Amino acid sequence: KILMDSTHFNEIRSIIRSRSVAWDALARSEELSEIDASTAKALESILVKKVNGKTLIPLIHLLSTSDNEDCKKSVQNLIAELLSSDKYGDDTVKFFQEDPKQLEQLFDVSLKGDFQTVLISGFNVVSLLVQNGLHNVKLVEKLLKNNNLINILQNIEQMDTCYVCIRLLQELAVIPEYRDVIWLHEKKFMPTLFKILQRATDHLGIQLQYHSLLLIWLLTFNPVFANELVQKYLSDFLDLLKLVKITIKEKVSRLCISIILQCCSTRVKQHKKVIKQLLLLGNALPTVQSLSERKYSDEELRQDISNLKEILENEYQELTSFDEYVAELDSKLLCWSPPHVDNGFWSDNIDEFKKDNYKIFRQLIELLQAKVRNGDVNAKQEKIIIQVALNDITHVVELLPESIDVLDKTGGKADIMELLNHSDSRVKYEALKATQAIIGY
Amino acid sequence: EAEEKAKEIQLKADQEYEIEKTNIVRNETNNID
Repeated sequence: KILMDSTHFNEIRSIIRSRSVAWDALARSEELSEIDASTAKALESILVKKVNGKTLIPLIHLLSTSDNEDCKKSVQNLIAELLSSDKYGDDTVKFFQEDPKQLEQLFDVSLKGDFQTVLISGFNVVSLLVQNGLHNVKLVEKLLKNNNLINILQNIEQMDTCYVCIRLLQELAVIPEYRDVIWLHEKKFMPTLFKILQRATDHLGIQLQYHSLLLIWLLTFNPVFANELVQKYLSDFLDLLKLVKITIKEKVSRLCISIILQCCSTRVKQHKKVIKQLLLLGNALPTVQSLSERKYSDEELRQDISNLKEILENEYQELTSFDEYVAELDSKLLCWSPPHVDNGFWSDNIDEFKKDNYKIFRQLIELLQAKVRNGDVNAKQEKIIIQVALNDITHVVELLPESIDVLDKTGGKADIMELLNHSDSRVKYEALKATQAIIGY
Repeated sequence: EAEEKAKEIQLKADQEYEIEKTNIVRNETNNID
């Protein structure tokens, strides 16, 4: 296979070889011809243990004729062993390149039959397509579109199948047309990659995460695909940074750093906007500063981390605390930010909050109303957000009291009164403080 | 190997960089147009 050295690929090959059907037995059961049985036996002796060569076509015909699951698994295992073997496999790839019918038959066999047989056939097809002559973007797209490949990729319990699929996609990503095919497959099966990244942030799993990161970086190498994936998941960069921080592998950290840099790379569209959004939401600058302080054994990973830190510092130099506050308000997440407790920041941003007919004040009132509606859950994060919103409302009422009338018209006083009866002690205290700042002494 | 895989990934990135560089070259053709 193309990546038979992987543990998941070896396990798949062993599973396929476990269900083995003799060529003579298939011929006896009218599942193959005498010449086809002889060719299958020769191929088995050559690879599973003489090379079939031109006799590979009769073996494939016998495999198609033998619809039994055991025979299909044996044929897939033999094909995988031939692909792994240096002498065999290459001849089959050359024959498929010369005759597209053989390549089409191999592609159809891929991701078909038994799960082990499907995995072995897919590995053989990937190995055949590894050669430039036998490479085919259409065959790769057809194999990816198969339901078996999607099930293997989404098989959370079957980590080996997901790792094998990710490795195959990463290997296919080298060819630019196959790179576009892999990008389309990623656009289709984004939730699987997101789940893999979340598992990595929170062995077979490590290899699968590394393969997924490599595939993501290969997709992000193209600026159009990187720009498309940037808007696909706004929290993807944060998840990648968290996984890189959690993971201690040098290769995984380097791949994550490269993927993060590609998203913010100047080649991708809206590079400055993407970098600013990442630094505002995912806290790219402090994470990069912490990574730079930390020592990395890998030189390439260290250089990538230094470049990412420099880019984050350059992006944050133009940004200000007002941009961070705006991003926090847009994300509706507040955890008692230093600007909230900074008297100088509130004094210097009071006019900005009241600007545009108190647009920021209206947004804060809407966030407070949403938190009050969400106050039934009374989650710790929800309680912290409610307290921060109450503190911000109290500050915006104390300074430039013109927003107090707008908040009262928008039901801010009613929201504060409702929060005054909240079970949480901190929320009740914040609401009482807001009420005191409103009309109290 | 890990180094070979990193080089292959860098080679793919270099090919993507070449495509990006080709777009810059193609931009000159648009200016020439």
